[PDB]
Amino acid sequence: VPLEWPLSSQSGSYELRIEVQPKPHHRAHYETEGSRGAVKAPTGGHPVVQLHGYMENKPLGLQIFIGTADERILKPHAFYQVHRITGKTVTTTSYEKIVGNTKVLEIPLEPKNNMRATIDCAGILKLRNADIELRKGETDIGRKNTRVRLVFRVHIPESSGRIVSLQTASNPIECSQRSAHELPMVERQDTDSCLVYGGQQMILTGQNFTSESKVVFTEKTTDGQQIWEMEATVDKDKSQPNMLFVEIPEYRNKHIRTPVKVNFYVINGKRKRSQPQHFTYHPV
DNA sequence: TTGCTGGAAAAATAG
DNA sequence: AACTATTTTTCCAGC
Repeated sequence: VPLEWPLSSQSGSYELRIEVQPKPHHRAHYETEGSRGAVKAPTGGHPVVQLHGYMENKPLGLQIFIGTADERILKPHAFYQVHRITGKTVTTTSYEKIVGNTKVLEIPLEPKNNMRATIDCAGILKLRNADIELRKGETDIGRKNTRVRLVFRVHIPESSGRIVSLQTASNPIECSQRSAHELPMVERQDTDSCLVYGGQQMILTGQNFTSESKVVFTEKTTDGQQIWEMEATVDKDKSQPNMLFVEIPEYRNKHIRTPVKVNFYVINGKRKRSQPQHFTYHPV
């Protein structure tokens, strides 16, 4: 049986259920990196998959593979591979095999555990778009294609010769590291140019502007060179919520004969930095 | 050393 | 070719 085939959750007395859905969020790890864990449950544990209606007494194999996010087109995702985790914290044995270009990871579904299984041994590896897209015949695009689904399936051998094949897909999971949390970001400036002298006040409205927010003007080179840094004084004596009043600093060289492009950003901590804002100093 | 990550800087890209 | 604005990969540091 193919991985693309539209199997179903149930089939008469049989029914594959995802007792515990994974978290909506899970950062995948790259080859050039160390494992980033197994998919975790929103609670704190991990996902749980169970087969209902298996009165038989023989352990079955539960397959796991990462697939696309759209239900209508459950396909294994071309830019992600299930990753087999192992060792101490991993209460579930597991073997892996390749099927097509897909890594599939099998887990045991045991009658003694009521065909109930804990998926704490499956992590997610991220392939490089470039590498995948060079594969002849593939047309899926990687860029911005970071949602995926954990796809579970099992093959039920009926003593009557034929096998019932079931499958269940988890809720989508976001695999791209969400970078910000408590970051401050400018959305509206007030002034974007000024004379080398500065002294002019610039109003800045954005998000997450704390009582200890700072504004730093910087100048680079076309080769990304930090040739100028300079903190701007921010009227903290008073201010509206998410609105910072900045005093444009004087440009290092008041003798420039042509306008110079420069950047400024907002900082709340040694690592809490906004996106680089644009500014221009004009020769007097 | 294994994982295992959080946080990021460095490297790539789309327009 | 070079820019910016965004995304993706690689690195680094702390267990």
